[PDB]
Amino acid sequence: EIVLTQSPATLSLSPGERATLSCRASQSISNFLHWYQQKPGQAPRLLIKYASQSISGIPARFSGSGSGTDFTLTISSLEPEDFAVYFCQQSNSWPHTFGQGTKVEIKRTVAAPSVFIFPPSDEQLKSGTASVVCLLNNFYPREAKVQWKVDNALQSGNSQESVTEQDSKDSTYSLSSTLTLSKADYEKHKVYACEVTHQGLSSPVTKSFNRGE
Amino acid sequence: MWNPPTFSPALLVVTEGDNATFTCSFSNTSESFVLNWYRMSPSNQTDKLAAFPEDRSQPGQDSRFRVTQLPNGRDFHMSVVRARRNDSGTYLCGAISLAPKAQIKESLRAELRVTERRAEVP
Amino acid sequence: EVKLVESGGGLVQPGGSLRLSCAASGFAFSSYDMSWVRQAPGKRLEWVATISGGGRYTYYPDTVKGRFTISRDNAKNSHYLQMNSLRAEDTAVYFCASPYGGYFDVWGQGTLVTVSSASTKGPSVFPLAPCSRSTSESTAALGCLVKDYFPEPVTVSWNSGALTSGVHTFPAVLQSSGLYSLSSVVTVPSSSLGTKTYTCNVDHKPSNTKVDKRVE
Ligand SMILES: C[C@@H](O)[C@H](N)C(=O)O
Ligand SMILES: [Cl-]
Ligand SMILES: [Mg+2]
Ligand SMILES: [Mg+2]
Repeated sequence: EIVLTQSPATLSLSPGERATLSCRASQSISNFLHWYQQKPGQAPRLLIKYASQSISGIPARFSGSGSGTDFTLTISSLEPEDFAVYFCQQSNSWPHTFGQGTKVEIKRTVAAPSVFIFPPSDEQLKSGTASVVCLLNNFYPREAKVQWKVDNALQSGNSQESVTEQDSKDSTYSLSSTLTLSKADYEKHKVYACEVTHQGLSSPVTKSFNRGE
Repeated sequence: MWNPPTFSPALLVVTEGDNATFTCSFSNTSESFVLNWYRMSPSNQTDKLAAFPEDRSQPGQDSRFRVTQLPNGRDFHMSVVRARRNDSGTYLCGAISLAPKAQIKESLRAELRVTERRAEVP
Repeated sequence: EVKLVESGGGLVQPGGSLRLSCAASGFAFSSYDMSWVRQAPGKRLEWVATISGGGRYTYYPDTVKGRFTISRDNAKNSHYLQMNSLRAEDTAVYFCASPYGGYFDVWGQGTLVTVSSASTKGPSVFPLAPCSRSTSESTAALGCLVKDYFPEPVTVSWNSGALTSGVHTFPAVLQSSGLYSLSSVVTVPSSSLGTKTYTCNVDHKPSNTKVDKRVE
């Protein structure tokens, strides 16, 4: 199949700024390259057909360019309504394939997360399982590192993370990390620590509790 | 796409008010295709008049530019209804098909001449 | 005026079968190709079938060949995707769409198909509260962990909808057990941890369960 590779994964821009989105095909596809916009929970919306032809009714700020392997969607000056995911799609040959998308997200000033650790409840520890939760509240940009340390031992393979959509009012992200152990494994250890690395801080912040207290 | 479509006749002359019918011919087995009718602008822009089937994204269809598939499936009438003197110009058709790859091919161009109607002889 | 509307998505067991349908209006249905395109979480859009105007030609990618069949009923302005031998990897939003010379210029709304052997179960709701209620900080976080439910979704509110500011309800994660887990948190003035009560309200319609959990 033809593989389409979009770059960058995320563009972080302010309203009024120019957005340049790249789509590279694994083989030459002449002008058979189309562009779409997609917002959460919605179908994609067609913007550009045949690399450079603008669909009737699309704003003039959108324009497509390229031929062969290298294609570009340009948004000359971003409106708020333009923060969305953009996909390219080829119809050169079968199967018709899509790129992985570029997300155009809102720039705002750097905001360090507020960080909170929550021990497992006594109710849950009756059930035979311990969930330890680490909350990173209202940060920007999206890039973060959360590490769990239990009596200094770096944990791997026993946590899951979940991130909110960019907040409609303050443009930040929030993130949960959940560390899950059996009650038996949880009771072997004393100090539970969440270590968060983010651009808004000079160094990592460590939030911890002692299981005994 | 094995061959480009054909567009005939090369020169079509009609009297203003009458209809002018070209034929776009495109051999097909009813595998997906789009057939476009174009007129050249005075600045060499290919301007779309009509499509088979209709472009659902275009803002609407001028009623005077009609495309009719004939029974053999290969021949399409492309008709200017109630032709005007300022319909005189250069016309063509183009096809898009997808298998085994995508290709976009245009016909040779043809000329339409729409003449001035002669008055009753005084 | 041109519309496509999907029906049919839901839960299917691995190895099982599901049929989706798409109803068209506002254009000459038999004149156009019809398609299905799927979107799996974390995955690129994937075209999975096309049928020609007259139904004589069908196309599929190798990933669904022999399992999926696209068909249409031109008199009913509808097309269908019969999906056999479904696997975990087929879980996705399935969009009906209609291409025109290579690109998709009409789309449906998407219908979710979820492939799982899990049985319905209401969540366990646990409080998220700090080790110590005393804090040197102006702000405190509280929450509820909504664990081990199936299928999606749950609804979470706080104080019966009176508390909306500072609330973050996270997207669910699917655990290795095949059950979902999510947290809902809120940030509040530390001064209030004495006074005001904070209750998460967690509803799960598939199990007909409702939980209120006071957090301290
Ligand atoms: C006689 C008159 O009707 C005619 N048109 C002519 O000029 O000869
Ligand atoms: Cl607007
Ligand atoms: Mg988590
Ligand atoms: Mg469209």
